[PDB]
Amino acid sequence: SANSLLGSLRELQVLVLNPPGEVSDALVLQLIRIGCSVRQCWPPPEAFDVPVDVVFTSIFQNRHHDEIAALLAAGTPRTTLVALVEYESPAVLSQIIELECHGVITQPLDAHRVLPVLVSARRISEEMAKLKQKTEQLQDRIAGQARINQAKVLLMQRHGWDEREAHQHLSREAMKRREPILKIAQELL
Amino acid sequence: RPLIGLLFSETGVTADIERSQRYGALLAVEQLNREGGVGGRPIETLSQDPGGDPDRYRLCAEDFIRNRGVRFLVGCYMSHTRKAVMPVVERADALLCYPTPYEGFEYSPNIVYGGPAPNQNSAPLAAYLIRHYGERVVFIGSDYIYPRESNHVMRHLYRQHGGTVLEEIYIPLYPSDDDLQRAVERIYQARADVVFSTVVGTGTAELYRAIARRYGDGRRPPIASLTTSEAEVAKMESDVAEGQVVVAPYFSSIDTPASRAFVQACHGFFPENATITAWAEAAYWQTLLLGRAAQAAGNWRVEDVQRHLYDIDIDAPQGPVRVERQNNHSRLSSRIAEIDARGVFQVRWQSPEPIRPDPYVVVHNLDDWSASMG
Repeated sequence: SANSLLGSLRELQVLVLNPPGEVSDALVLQLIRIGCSVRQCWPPPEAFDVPVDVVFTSIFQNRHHDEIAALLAAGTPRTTLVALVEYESPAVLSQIIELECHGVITQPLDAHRVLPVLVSARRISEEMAKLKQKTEQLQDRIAGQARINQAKVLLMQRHGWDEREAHQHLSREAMKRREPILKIAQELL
Repeated sequence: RPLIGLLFSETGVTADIERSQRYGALLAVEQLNREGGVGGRPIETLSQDPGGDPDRYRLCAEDFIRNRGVRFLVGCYMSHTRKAVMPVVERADALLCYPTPYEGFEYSPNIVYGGPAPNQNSAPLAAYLIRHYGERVVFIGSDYIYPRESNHVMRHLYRQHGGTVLEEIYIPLYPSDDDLQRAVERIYQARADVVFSTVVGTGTAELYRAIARRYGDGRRPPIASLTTSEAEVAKMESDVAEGQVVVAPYFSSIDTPASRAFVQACHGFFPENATITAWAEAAYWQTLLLGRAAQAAGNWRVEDVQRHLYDIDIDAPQGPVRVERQNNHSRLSSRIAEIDARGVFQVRWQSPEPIRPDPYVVVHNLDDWSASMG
C-alpha cells in the first residue's frame, strides 16, 4: 500500500483549478514530470465533465471561492484537495479549513514541494474515505446481527430448538432460496 | 379375603376430589355385593386417610399390604402420592387402580390407569383453546410435578401455534392469602386473552373468585383448566364460575341413561360433603371392573383377577371403557365443557370415540383434532 499508492500516481487524473499564468504552468510541468494526467481549468465549472482524482487550487477572496467550494462539495469525496496558499492570516486560513484541504503548498511554489504533498494528501483522503466506508459497513453489520439474533431466538422459542439448530435452519433455507441469511431473518420478523 | 384397600385422603389439599373418589369406589363395592360379591363372599374395603401427604400414602399402603394382607388397592391422586405408593405395590405383587388424570410417561405392571394421559385430555384441550381463544395466554398452577409437566407441554404447544405465554405462575399447594393476591395481580397485569389453570385442590375456588373481583367485573379472560373439578365449581359463586372451561372424560350433565343412573346412585349414597366428579366416575368404573374380573376368575388372586381385566370392556357412566393390556392405561372418552350461569357443565366438544392411551407420546399433533372441532 505505500508501494501501491506510489505505483499508481501515473493513473491519477489531476486538475489544476487556477488562473492561467506562471504558477499554473510550473505546477502543471511538475505534475507531468511526476507522470500524472494533468489538466488545467479556469474559470471554475459547475460539474467536472471528466472524472478527477486530485484538484490543486488557490485561495480566492471573490466568487471563485464559493464556486470552487460548491464544485467540490458536490463532487466525488475521494477527490484529493490541495491548496496553494500565500498568506498565513486568519481569513485565508479559515478558507483552507472550510474547504477541508487534504494538503497545502505555501508560495512561492517550486518543484520540490509537489510530490511529497501530493502523496501525503492522497494517503489522507483515501484513509478518510476508507474509514467512512468501514463506518457504513459496521452500521449495517450491527443491524444485521440483531435481526439474525432476534430471528434465531424466534425459531428457538417457536420450535423448541437450540441456537445451533436455529442457525442450521436459517442457513439452510437461506442457501436454498439463494438469498442473504438476513433476508430470511427479516422475513421471519 | 376379597378386601380392597382404599387410599384416598379425607383431609388435606385435595380432600374434596379424593372423598369423591372414595365414595365412587364404595358405590361400586356395594353394587358388586348385590351382584354376588366374589364367589359368594362379600367384597370388603379398608380406608385410611393419608391427608394428601406422600409419606402418609406410602405408610398407609405399607400397613395395608404388610399387616392387613391387602393385594388390591384403589387410591392416589396427586402424582407424587402415586410415586410414593408405586414401589410398595410392585414389591408385593399387588394391583393398584389409579382413577386420576396424570402427566403420562409411566408404565407399571401393577397399576391400572383409569384417568387420561396427556394425549387424552391436554392435547384436545390445547387444540380447542388455540382454536377459540386469543393466543396470548397466562399460566397459573400449583407448585408440584403435574401442573409443571402439564405447563411444559402447553407452553411448547402455544409457542408452536403462534401464541405467546405471557406469565407462567406457580403457587404453593395450600396457598396463603398473599400468594393468591400476588398471583392474581400478575394475572391482571398481563392482560391475557385466556388463563390456563393447573391449580389443584383447596384454594382453587378462592383463586377464581380473586381473579373475578380483581378484574373490573368485565369481560375478564376466561379460565381454562385441566384440573378444576365439579367439587371446586360447587364452592364458586354463580357469576365467578360462569363461562369457565374444564375438561374430563365425564360430567354429571351427560345426557345418557348410563350417566343418569350414576347421578341417581351417587345422590342416594354420597354424603353432603362429597360432590360427584369425573374421578368418582373413574373410581366407580375401575372398582366395578375389579369385581367383575374377580367374579369371572372365581378367586381373588392378583394373577387370576388381572388376566380377566383386559378382556372386560365395561359400560361406564362416561361411555364404554376398556383397559389395554399393552400399557395398563384405558380407552377413555374426552369432553370439554363450559360452565353456564346456573353452575352446570355444558359439554361443547367430545371426541367422536374413546381416545386410545399413549402415555409416552412426546409430539402432540394438534391437527388430529381439526375435523371434530371445526
